[PDB]
Amino acid sequence: GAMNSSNYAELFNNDIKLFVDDTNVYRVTVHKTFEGNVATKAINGCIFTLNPKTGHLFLKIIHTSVWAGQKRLSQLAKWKTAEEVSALVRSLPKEEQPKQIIVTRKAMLDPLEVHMLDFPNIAIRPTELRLPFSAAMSIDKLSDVVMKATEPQMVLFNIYDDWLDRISSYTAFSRLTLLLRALKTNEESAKMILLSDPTITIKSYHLWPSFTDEQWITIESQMRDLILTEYGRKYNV
Amino acid sequence: MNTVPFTSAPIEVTIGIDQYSFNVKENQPFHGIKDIPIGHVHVIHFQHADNSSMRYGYWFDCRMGNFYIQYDPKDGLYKMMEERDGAKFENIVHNFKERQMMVSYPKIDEDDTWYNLTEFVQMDKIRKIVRKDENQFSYVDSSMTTVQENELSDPAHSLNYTVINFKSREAIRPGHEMEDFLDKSYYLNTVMLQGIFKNSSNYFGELQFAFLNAMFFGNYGSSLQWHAMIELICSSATVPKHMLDKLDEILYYQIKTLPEQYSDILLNERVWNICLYSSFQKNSLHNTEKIMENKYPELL
Repeated sequence: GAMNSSNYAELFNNDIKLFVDDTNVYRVTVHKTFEGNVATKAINGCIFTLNPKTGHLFLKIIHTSVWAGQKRLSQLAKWKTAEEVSALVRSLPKEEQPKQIIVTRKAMLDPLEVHMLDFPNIAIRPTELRLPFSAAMSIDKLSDVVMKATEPQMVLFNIYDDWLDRISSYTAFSRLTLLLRALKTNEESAKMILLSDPTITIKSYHLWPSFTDEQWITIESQMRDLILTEYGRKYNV
Repeated sequence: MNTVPFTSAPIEVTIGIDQYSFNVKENQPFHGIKDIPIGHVHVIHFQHADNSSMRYGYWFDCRMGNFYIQYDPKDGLYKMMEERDGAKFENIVHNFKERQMMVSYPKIDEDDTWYNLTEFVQMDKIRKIVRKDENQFSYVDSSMTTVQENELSDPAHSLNYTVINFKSREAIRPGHEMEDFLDKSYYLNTVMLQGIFKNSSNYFGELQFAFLNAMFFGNYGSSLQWHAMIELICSSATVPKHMLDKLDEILYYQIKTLPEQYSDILLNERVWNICLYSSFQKNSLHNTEKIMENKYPELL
């Protein structure tokens, strides 16, 4: 069944697995109508499908056209997520197909299961971890590709840049979840920390700045401080 | 009016005949049940005073032969047997009556309860679910498992109920994953009614037989089947009006007949709450919704 801290090293073994996060699939701005009622306007979303071992991100951009004349959109978002992940699996050669897919939210268990009935050797697993993958749209270059998309489109990223050249997946994932947890708790502060030194740039083929091992330690320290400050604020403690 | 005689009652036992039950003491001179209404399936069932574990019994129809019970002291149970010699069987029966060694099937003239619980149940369909095709009667107990239970082990002694699985390729048309999963009309109406059962009557026969096996033997597996067959109709947006009207009637008499004290184990909180309050037919089961609320408001 479920995935917790007890079986955390599993994520970096040699079974192909994917995380699916559906939290940015269906995004709305809420506004007032002229008659003074409330209406939503959908904006482009994305499915966050990630291989935690390799850092390969399968970013399926959800164009707002997929919602046109559809009812119960938040329920459809789950089934549209399930359908797109199923399609990605089917487009992958056999030896690239995952043996497991971990959904970050339980409401995805049945939709993914029903879309994957042809793949009974693929385990569909929930997780008890609270993973900050919702903050994926606080990453400038993912936000950019999603907001510019004029159509359905699949864009492949490596969310670890070239980190694996120097560190383990375990360590890469921790760095990632720390950056995303920071970005989710205080986007402004988080991003100030990342770019305040103009001499450390983002390579064109990268998502994050080109930090030395030393400069990562410092950055990682600053993100841990920011996460406690905000928690001390949240809870007056 | 037909009769199921007993050679003897060598062990102390509680005997069920349909929804009736009689205590018989060890070696009490008991020689069977007379005045059994012709026209319906019947079940005769047993729970030994000394092992309340293993309820068991026999589905039969007196139109299909002359049946009697004999205690087998090797296998340790009351066994149903056919008497092919008809003149021997009338001679046996007429004696025991004259000697009045027989309880009378105790039907109140106004009481339609049995008809209402067995309205679509037919011995020919019971014998395809319980395969032992050298007998005209079917044996069931507490522990017999279902074909589906075995999937998730002895095939000969299984209950071969129609497998229903909401997360199966049978249930879900490729390309209609969401439509078919939230509205099970194609699973109910094309796959099951047109496809497998042919008509509503055989669907209801199996549902009713599963309930009775749940109630009389506490067969966990029949319980799951009874609930699955209810959920599949309740979770279908598109059901013939007459099936809904007949379902409400079926469920009403099943809920009415349930022992008050067994609603903790025989009724599945989730299925009923969905059927009565959440599903497409939430408003289609007035009679069942009223008796459930007045008799089991706790469960909901």
